[PDB]
Amino acid sequence: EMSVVFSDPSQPDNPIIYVSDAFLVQTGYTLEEVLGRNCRFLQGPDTNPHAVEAIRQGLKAETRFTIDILNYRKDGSAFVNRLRIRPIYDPEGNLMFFAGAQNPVLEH
Amino acid sequence: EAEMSVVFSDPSQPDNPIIYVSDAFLVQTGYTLEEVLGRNCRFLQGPDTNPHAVEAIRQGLKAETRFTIDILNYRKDGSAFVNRLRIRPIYDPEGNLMFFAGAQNPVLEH
Ligand SMILES: Cc1cc2nc3c(=O)[nH]c(=O)nc-3n(C[C@H](O)[C@H](O)[C@H](O)COP(=O)(O)O)c2cc1C
Ligand SMILES: Cc1cc2nc3c(=O)[nH]c(=O)nc-3n(C[C@H](O)[C@H](O)[C@H](O)COP(=O)(O)O)c2cc1C
Repeated sequence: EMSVVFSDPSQPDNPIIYVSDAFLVQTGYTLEEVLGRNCRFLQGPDTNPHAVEAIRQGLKAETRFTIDILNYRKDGSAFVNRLRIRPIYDPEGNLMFFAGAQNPVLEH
Repeated sequence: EAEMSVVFSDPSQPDNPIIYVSDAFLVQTGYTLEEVLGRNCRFLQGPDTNPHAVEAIRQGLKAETRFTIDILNYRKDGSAFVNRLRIRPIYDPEGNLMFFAGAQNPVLEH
C-alpha cells in the first residue's frame, strides 16, 4: 500500500512535515517517530548508495524524480520502494514543499 | 495512442552508446539515425540543462535500477523541451544486465 510525505526544504535537511495515515501503517513507525525527521531513516544495509546520491541530486535539481530504492520497515523487513518525489510551488513560483510517495513494488 | 520515443544503450561498450532507436525518437528529436547510432544520448542536453539532473541520471545508471527524471533537453533545431526520461535496465533470460532502455516524453515546451 501507497503512502506519501511532505518535507519542508526551507528547514535544514528536509524534515518531514506531513505523513499520510498509510505511511504509518505500511512502515510501522508512529507519527511521533516520523514528524520532523528526514526520510532517510527508511534506508538500511542493502540500500544502494548510488540510488541515495541520485535522490540527493534530484532534490538539488528541484525536479520531479522517481527511483526504485530498497527501504526497510520498523520491523526490519525490506521492500523495493518505487519512490516518486515531486516539487510543490507556491503561487509566486517559490519551492514550498517536496512531496514523496512510497510505492512498495516488491518484497526483499 | 501517443508515439513512443525510446533508445536502448549497451553498457558493455564504452560510455553506454545507443544501439537501437525507435522511429518516434528520430521524429521527436529531429536527429537522423546516422547522427544518433553509437553515441551516448547526452547530446540531447544543452545550455540550461540542470547539472544536478545530469548527475542524478549518472547515479541512477550506476545503481542499475528503474528511474525517471524531468530534464531539459534540446531538439536538433535547438528548441527546448522538458523530457520526462524513463530509464530501466534490461536483463537477459539468465538475469544478467544486457541493455538500458531510455524513453523520452516531452512534457513542456520552452
Ligand atoms: C519528500 C521526501 C520523501 C522522501 N522519501 C524517501 C523514502 O521514502 N525512502 C528513501 O529512501 N528516501 C526518501 N527520501 C530521500 C532522503 O530524505 C534523502 O534526500 C536521501 O537519502 C538523499 O540525501 P542524503 O544523502 O543526505 O541521505 C525522501 C526525500 C524527500 C524530500
Ligand atoms: C538508455 C539511455 C537513454 C538516455 N536518454 C537520455 C535522454 O533522452 N536525455 C538526456 O538528457 N539523457 C539521456 N540519457 C543520459 C545520458 O546518456 C547520460 O547517462 C547522463 O548525461 C549522465 O551521464 P554523464 O554525467 O556522463 O553525462 C540516457 C541514458 C541511457 C542509458
